[PDB]
Amino acid sequence: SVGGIISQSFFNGLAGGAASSCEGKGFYTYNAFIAAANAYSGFGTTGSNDVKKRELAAFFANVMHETGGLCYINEKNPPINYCQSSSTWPCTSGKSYHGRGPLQLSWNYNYGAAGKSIGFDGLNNPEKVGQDSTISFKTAVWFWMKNSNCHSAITSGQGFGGTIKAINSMECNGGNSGEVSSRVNYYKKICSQLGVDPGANVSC
Repeated sequence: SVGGIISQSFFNGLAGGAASSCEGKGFYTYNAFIAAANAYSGFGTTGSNDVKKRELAAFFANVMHETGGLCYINEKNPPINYCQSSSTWPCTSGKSYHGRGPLQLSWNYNYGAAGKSIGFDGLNNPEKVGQDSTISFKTAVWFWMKNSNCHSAITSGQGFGGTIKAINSMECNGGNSGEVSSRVNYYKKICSQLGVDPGANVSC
């Protein structure tokens, strides 16, 4: 179903712009993406064709923004271990919960919850998000579908700006307009490659 909207060729267009020295290059793959998309029911399969295309475009625009164009697997020079002390999701001594994958999964609590949905030990093997492609993509689709308002925003008329607000609402209202534009620029370009109008509420 999603492979019907996003082809191999469309995906290589997005991936191919990355410099060959990017760690993401050959790690973020169409196979991994399709596997992840199919594992979360409703993802890019909800609504009319324009709605499906806009949800996929919104997903990819966000990802392209956070990986520098499918260039980065790992957060650069993370300043901290992203350990917030917890009884439900205890940090593992020595481990870092810095951003990994297409949507930069961050913090012990998110890795714990992600690993439980997906099938890996998020707390003890957070690095699996940087080493296994299908796992990496599943974290992003999981976050999109189950751990944020991204899916609900884009399927209830809040548009692309509503996905931005679901991910990092501090950017919106002139919080950081450079970051907004960066994400929005990617969205407009993916929309026009898909032949779909970007719709309303594009920005925030």
